[PDB]
Amino acid sequence: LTDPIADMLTRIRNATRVYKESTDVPASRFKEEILRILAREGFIKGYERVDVDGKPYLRVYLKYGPRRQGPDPRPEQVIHHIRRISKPGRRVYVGVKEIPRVRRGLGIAILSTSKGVLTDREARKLGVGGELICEVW
Amino acid sequence: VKELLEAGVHFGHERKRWNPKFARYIYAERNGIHIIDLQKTMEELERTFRFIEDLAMRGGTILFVGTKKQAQDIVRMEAERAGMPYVNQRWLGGMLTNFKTISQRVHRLEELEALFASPEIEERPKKEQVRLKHELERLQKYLSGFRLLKRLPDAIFVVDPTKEAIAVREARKLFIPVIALADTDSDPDLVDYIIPGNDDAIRSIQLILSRAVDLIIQARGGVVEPSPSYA
Amino acid sequence: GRYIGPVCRLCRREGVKLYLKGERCYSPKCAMERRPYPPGQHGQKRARRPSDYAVRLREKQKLRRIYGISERQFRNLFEEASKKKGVTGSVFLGLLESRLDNVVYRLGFAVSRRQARQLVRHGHITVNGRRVDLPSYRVRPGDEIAVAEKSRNLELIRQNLEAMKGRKVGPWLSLDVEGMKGKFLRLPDREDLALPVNEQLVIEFYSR
Amino acid sequence: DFEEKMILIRRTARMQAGGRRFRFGALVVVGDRQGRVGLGFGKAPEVPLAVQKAGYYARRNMVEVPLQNGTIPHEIEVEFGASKIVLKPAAPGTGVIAGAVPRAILELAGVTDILTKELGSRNPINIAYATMEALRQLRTKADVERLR
RNA sequence: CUGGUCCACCCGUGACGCUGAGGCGCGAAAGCGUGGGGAGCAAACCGGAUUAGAUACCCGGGUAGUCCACGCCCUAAACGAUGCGCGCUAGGUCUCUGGGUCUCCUGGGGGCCGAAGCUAACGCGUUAAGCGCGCCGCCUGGGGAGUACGGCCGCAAGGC
RNA sequence: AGCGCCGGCCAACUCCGUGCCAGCAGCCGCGGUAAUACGGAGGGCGCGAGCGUUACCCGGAUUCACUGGGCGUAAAGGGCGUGUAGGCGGCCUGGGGCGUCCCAUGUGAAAGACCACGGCUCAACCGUGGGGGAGCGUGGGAUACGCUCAGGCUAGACGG
Ligand code: SF4
Ligand SMILES: [Mg+2]
Ligand SMILES: [Mg+2]
Ligand SMILES: [Mg+2]
Ligand SMILES: [Mg+2]
Ligand SMILES: [Mg+2]
Ligand SMILES: [Mg+2]
Ligand SMILES: [Mg+2]
Ligand SMILES: [Mg+2]
Ligand SMILES: [Mg+2]
Ligand SMILES: [Mg+2]
Ligand SMILES: [Mg+2]
Ligand SMILES: [Mg+2]
Ligand SMILES: [Mg+2]
Ligand SMILES: [Mg+2]
Ligand SMILES: [Mg+2]
Ligand SMILES: [Mg+2]
Ligand SMILES: [Mg+2]
Ligand SMILES: [Mg+2]
Ligand SMILES: [Mg+2]
Ligand SMILES: [Mg+2]
Ligand SMILES: [Mg+2]
Ligand SMILES: [Mg+2]
Ligand SMILES: [Mg+2]
Ligand SMILES: [Mg+2]
Ligand SMILES: [Mg+2]
Ligand SMILES: [Mg+2]
Ligand SMILES: [Mg+2]
Ligand SMILES: [Mg+2]
Ligand SMILES: [Mg+2]
Ligand SMILES: [Mg+2]
Ligand SMILES: [Mg+2]
Ligand SMILES: [Mg+2]
Ligand SMILES: [Mg+2]
Ligand SMILES: [Mg+2]
Ligand SMILES: [Mg+2]
Ligand SMILES: [Mg+2]
Ligand SMILES: [Mg+2]
Ligand SMILES: [Mg+2]
Ligand SMILES: [Mg+2]
Ligand SMILES: [Mg+2]
Ligand SMILES: [Mg+2]
Ligand SMILES: [Mg+2]
Ligand SMILES: [Mg+2]
Ligand SMILES: [Mg+2]
Ligand SMILES: [Mg+2]
Ligand SMILES: [Mg+2]
Ligand SMILES: [Mg+2]
Ligand SMILES: [Mg+2]
Ligand SMILES: [Mg+2]
Ligand SMILES: [Mg+2]
Ligand SMILES: [Mg+2]
Ligand SMILES: [Mg+2]
Ligand SMILES: [Mg+2]
Ligand SMILES: [Mg+2]
Ligand SMILES: [Mg+2]
Ligand SMILES: [Mg+2]
Ligand SMILES: [Mg+2]
Ligand SMILES: [Mg+2]
Ligand SMILES: [Mg+2]
Ligand SMILES: [Mg+2]
Ligand SMILES: [Mg+2]
Ligand SMILES: [Mg+2]
Ligand SMILES: [Mg+2]
Ligand SMILES: [Mg+2]
Ligand SMILES: [Mg+2]
Ligand SMILES: [Mg+2]
Ligand SMILES: [Mg+2]
Ligand SMILES: [Mg+2]
Ligand SMILES: [Mg+2]
Ligand SMILES: [Mg+2]
Ligand SMILES: [Mg+2]
Ligand SMILES: [Mg+2]
Ligand SMILES: [Mg+2]
Ligand SMILES: [Mg+2]
Ligand SMILES: [Mg+2]
Ligand SMILES: [Mg+2]
Ligand SMILES: [Mg+2]
Ligand SMILES: [Mg+2]
Ligand SMILES: [Mg+2]
Ligand SMILES: [Mg+2]
Ligand SMILES: [Mg+2]
Ligand SMILES: [Mg+2]
Ligand SMILES: [Mg+2]
Ligand SMILES: [Mg+2]
Ligand SMILES: [Mg+2]
Repeated sequence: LTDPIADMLTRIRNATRVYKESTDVPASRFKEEILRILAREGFIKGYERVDVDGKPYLRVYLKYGPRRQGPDPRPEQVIHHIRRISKPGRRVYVGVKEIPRVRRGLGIAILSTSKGVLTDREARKLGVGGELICEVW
Repeated sequence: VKELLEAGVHFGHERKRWNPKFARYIYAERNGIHIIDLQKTMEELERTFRFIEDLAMRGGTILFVGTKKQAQDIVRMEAERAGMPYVNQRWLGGMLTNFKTISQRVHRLEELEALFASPEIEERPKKEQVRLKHELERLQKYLSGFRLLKRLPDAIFVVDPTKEAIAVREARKLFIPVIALADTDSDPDLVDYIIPGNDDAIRSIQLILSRAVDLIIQARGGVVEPSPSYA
Repeated sequence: GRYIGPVCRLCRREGVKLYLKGERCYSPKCAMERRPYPPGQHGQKRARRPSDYAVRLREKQKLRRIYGISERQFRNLFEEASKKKGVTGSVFLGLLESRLDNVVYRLGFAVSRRQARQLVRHGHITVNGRRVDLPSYRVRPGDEIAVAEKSRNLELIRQNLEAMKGRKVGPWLSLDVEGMKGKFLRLPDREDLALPVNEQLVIEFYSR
Repeated sequence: DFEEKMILIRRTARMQAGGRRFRFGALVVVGDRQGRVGLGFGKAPEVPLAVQKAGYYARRNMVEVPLQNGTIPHEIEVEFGASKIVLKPAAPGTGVIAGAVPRAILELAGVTDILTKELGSRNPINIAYATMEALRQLRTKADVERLR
């Protein structure tokens, strides 16, 4: 397991595409700060530090839209799209002036700065840049 | 009307030919057979019926769909009771999506009423009185419940959504709600108002269709009680 | 230089009246009144559906032929508008309407933009007192387009200013008749000129 | 009512003994230039029939596109099979920068200012299809907050 | 004599890991060298048919070879035409092999059908061709051509 | 006032001549006695002191794909291991602050590019004034992530 951050984004994405109420990821302080933002932006209902077989996990409670009417009842997602940006094979860093705007504004870019994990909107306010972790909408 | 003595009537069946989406309506497996959470049946049934009465009280029609030989005769019993359409024989592809055209077929049945009524030329060669009476009886076999339907229904009541997946496919294609009685071999997400329960024992089908009709007739003014039920 | 050949064939091709002569343009002897179909052997044959490229080309040629201006100068004015600020469509027509020969026409000094050009070119016009014989001169807000004093006793400019004594002009213009001089107030809107031209199609033509 | 525009009329053939026997296909988009657009593909043994049949499905398959000042809210990229379509919001003085196929769909839906690009297979059918699904997934700041 | 591998216990070490340009080893058959062996079979070869002809298919013969030891050769439809590792995403059914408490449950293999999803389609689908991360190899229109030149390897054939 | 073009792409059609000839041709393709495709003519389209042609560069070409591609059957997984360098790497804590982020400051010539004004009657051309940037030197600041150093842990891996 070479990229826990991309493994968590993928655990969520695989979980949301089958409409799970939750899914557990192996826990870490950097992961919680990333989920901390998904809640504070409504992409998730939130998480809780659970344990499985004696090992510290993060149970992430997923969130979807209203049921739909037609041949496809399955409801619209709330996290339509979440993908890794900076990777172990290619670190990606932006200064404050080059922070991108995910989806014209309707989306969030998650950064790690020396003022902590922040959205692109948060980061522009505090005027810092950092490692472009991922993007969500 | 939501009786709790349905436990004496079905509590579900069907071993492991299940559909994993139906796991949310299961309690355990007794003989290695899947058995249904009757409370989950209760809760849904209440929400299900809350839809049904609302539709009767506004003069909305409900097309009853059952073809499996178990529910086949009793969907005729209870839907003739409620004076509402049924389909008990072969379901005909396009009975919703191609309604105007299958409805061109009941018009023909209608004219064979006003023809074989009498006496409009029985001076047609005996091949014809033999032939049309065959067509008539044939049309009668399949359209006896559908002719009552003169326009796209506002809901359909299916007794097996797996068996009647075609009808579910048409009604969903037309944004028509689908109430149904499903057991473990069916896909819940495809039905709008669920009745999670055995759909093979006439026991279960009678206790659900009749009590469904009891809500229909009562919400149309003037109630009535016991209706047919073979032992 | 500019196109100098038969000018009614343009209108007949464009399917609309372009007022490229002034006087005869309002008579029953106007070509579009008698033969409102394209010139040549096949004008009276049934038109087939034009390609999208034809449509956009036709609109562009309609707009360009109106001013009697070259495709070169046309395209250069357009490119300026494309690099200019805001909406290219408005600015294009605005910079078009700011040509000296065009303003001289709008002021009724001349009955046609051709006439205006020969007026400017022959130096019979001044700008803020300063004589200018350049048809492509860009007029600016606040200017003043007068008849040359050494030309005021000219039959053609006389009859034309006669016919303008109380004729309106564009809101963006004024004209002191009898004094033979007007003012360019502001660069016009598309609203101020209902040219039979959808200009967006001209944008789309040059975006290919 | 709804404005229509033929996008594609092609003739396909099928073989039998005695030779080939044809059939026609009509790609028609309909819309009001106000936020409503539909696309339908019609096949019939003669051109006018197929054209008319295509207008029919176009009304039976519509999409409301959240126009905002004549552009789309957010940039979107959709793949339909091997065809890919890109749409990007654009300011007032822009125009509709698009190939013939996607231009017709955006124009009739009221889009006046958008940047686009076709990538992958440029099959007009699959490109027309990919443009509809792109419009169909456009979202407003409203729906974003509604979902969260 | 000896390698890999799985299971139960959860006892020891404490990230000691994944991949892997080069390198090194292994590498079906045919072929080569030295020696042995040679029943059956059988390139080449000879003869009989077949056929318009029949340098073939079929028939009767028949030498290398096929077999053994040691040394070379290093190719292939060397295929799942699918690099390795990890994590994640319905199930149903057959089967091999372990451990339970033996109803069944649970590991590791091997098949089939299929959820979601993927795909140009065919199809794939917890043995992914799905969703992701790491690293390596490779493609960039058909022919000319896996040819020529160079270099490296081989006894040669010929290989890279 | 001329030059190109008028089968499709691509805007612009008819008559005669020719009859797989003469010829056209950027691609697809035209010509075998009713050719909108050859040659002329009338007409038409496009530009205009120019119009076409040839050559070359970037574009269209996400057709070397960082942005922005692929490899079962389309071109594409190395025949298979083993392993060197290299690339990449688990949970918690602290030190350092190399990457990374922020602030200040020096540098970033003039011309050109861009915005505004103005000077040649306009423009080209030219003058005056305006705003930056990356990158690098310097000082100061941040520590989440990556790195490094130290100490722990057992979920990877290895061993009993
Ligand atoms: S007379 Fe008619 S056709 Fe001729 S130039 Fe004037 S408007 Fe055009
Ligand atoms: Mg990237
Ligand atoms: Mg059943
Ligand atoms: Mg006018
Ligand atoms: Mg148009
Ligand atoms: Mg602009
Ligand atoms: Mg004089
Ligand atoms: Mg006009
Ligand atoms: Mg361009
Ligand atoms: Mg919407
Ligand atoms: Mg495609
Ligand atoms: Mg694709
Ligand atoms: Mg916008
Ligand atoms: Mg393609
Ligand atoms: Mg093509
Ligand atoms: Mg232990
Ligand atoms: Mg220890
Ligand atoms: Mg290895
Ligand atoms: Mg190697
Ligand atoms: Mg070998
Ligand atoms: Mg051998
Ligand atoms: Mg051999
Ligand atoms: Mg030999
Ligand atoms: Mg030999
Ligand atoms: Mg030998
Ligand atoms: Mg020898
Ligand atoms: Mg020997
Ligand atoms: Mg022998
Ligand atoms: Mg022989
Ligand atoms: Mg012979
Ligand atoms: Mg012979
Ligand atoms: Mg022989
Ligand atoms: Mg033989
Ligand atoms: Mg023999
Ligand atoms: Mg030999
Ligand atoms: Mg030998
Ligand atoms: Mg090899
Ligand atoms: Mg094989
Ligand atoms: Mg294998
Ligand atoms: Mg191969
Ligand atoms: Mg191949
Ligand atoms: Mg490899
Ligand atoms: Mg791969
Ligand atoms: Mg077992
Ligand atoms: Mg056992
Ligand atoms: Mg298995
Ligand atoms: Mg399968
Ligand atoms: Mg499917
Ligand atoms: Mg893929
Ligand atoms: Mg399975
Ligand atoms: Mg599972
Ligand atoms: Mg396996
Ligand atoms: Mg594939
Ligand atoms: Mg080649
Ligand atoms: Mg070779
Ligand atoms: Mg070879
Ligand atoms: Mg050689
Ligand atoms: Mg030309
Ligand atoms: Mg022809
Ligand atoms: Mg052209
Ligand atoms: Mg044309
Ligand atoms: Mg000749
Ligand atoms: Mg001829
Ligand atoms: Mg030609
Ligand atoms: Mg010709
Ligand atoms: Mg010139
Ligand atoms: Mg030249
Ligand atoms: Mg090029
Ligand atoms: Mg390129
Ligand atoms: Mg790439
Ligand atoms: Mg490719
Ligand atoms: Mg392989
Ligand atoms: Mg090879
Ligand atoms: Mg390292
Ligand atoms: Mg780390
Ligand atoms: Mg540290
Ligand atoms: Mg530290
Ligand atoms: Mg540092
Ligand atoms: Mg600087
Ligand atoms: Mg400079
Ligand atoms: Mg000046
Ligand atoms: Mg800049
Ligand atoms: Mg510094
Ligand atoms: Mg340590
Ligand atoms: Mg372990
Ligand atoms: Mg072990």
